[PDB]
Amino acid sequence: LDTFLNSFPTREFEDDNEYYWDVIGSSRRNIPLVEARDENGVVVAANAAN
Amino acid sequence: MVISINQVRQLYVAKALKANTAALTTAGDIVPKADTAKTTLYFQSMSPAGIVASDKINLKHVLYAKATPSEALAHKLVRYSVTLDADVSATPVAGQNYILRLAFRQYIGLSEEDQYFKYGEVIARSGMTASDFYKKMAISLAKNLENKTESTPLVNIYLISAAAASTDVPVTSATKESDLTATDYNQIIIEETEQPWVLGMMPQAFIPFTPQFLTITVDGEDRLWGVATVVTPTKTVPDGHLIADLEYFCMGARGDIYRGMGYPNIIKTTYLVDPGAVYDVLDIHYFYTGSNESVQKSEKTITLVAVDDGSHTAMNALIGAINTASGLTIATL
Repeated sequence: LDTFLNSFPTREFEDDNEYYWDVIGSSRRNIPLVEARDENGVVVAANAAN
Repeated sequence: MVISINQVRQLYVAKALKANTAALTTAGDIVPKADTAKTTLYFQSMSPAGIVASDKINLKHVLYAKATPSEALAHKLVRYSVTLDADVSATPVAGQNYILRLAFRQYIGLSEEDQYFKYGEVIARSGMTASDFYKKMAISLAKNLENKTESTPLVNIYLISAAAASTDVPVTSATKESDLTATDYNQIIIEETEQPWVLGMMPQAFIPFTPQFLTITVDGEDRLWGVATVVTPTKTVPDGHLIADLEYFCMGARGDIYRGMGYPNIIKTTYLVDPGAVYDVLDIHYFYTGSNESVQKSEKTITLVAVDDGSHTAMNALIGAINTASGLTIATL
């Protein structure tokens, strides 16, 4: 276990205060669908027609 | 029949009115479609290639919507009655040359406003009466205006005998006094003519005229002998050719704008208006306003044609459907 931990590097701080770091992510999205409705506002069932 | 547009005009033919989108089977079948809340109105029409839908009309942005009876678009053919006035002389005076003039406002092939004349000569002798004068003046007019040499006269000449008083006796460049054997001719009528029409090249158009009489000496005084009164028309020119051109032009707003330009490399559009039928028209002017900062109006119009059968049945049903759907209060014909 010592040879295990002696592999990872060590980093020195100045205090024992909570530190945080910023995380950078991704952009390209697509939006789900809650539902759809006809021209009269009725909801589209799964057995419905075109 | 290139026209002026409030940024667009679209034409759809109501060859048949159907109740649902499923019944659109033949080209020309149409159905007005509006939601139950009556927020938008649109039309589903069967083109030769599948059903097409019109633009959607926000029923709050409708500027006006009126329909026509197909009698408003008809052009009555103007016809005068020529006669020598009993004031100067109730019968021709010998030795004097009677020269009649037909003052046309355009040439035969042009539409620009010009002065264009055609003449008719008659020289009166000791025994010539009124009948013989009208006869010879009519034949002179025919031989002078019916020198078309390609197509057709510019006006039509007839004679009325006092016995008939209603039966126009036609006169052509071939007629001769031997064919005209009456003795009670009392006037000459000169009607307008339906000029050549081509679908998208030659618009329907007429050339009005006025019978003008030159001066004769009767008692040493130069005087005018004629009476060019305007009797009521009896013939008409329907809108079939006029509507067909409307379609030809307004189908380039949703279809192909070129029409024969790159003749081998073209797209040919099928047209559903039957030139020869009489259509009663409907029109709906509306606009699109837009969002924040975009208040400028894009005004538009959708017009619909339908054959008239006397009573404007087809259009009356079409508007009844549109009023039932969009709640509008369009008036019937």
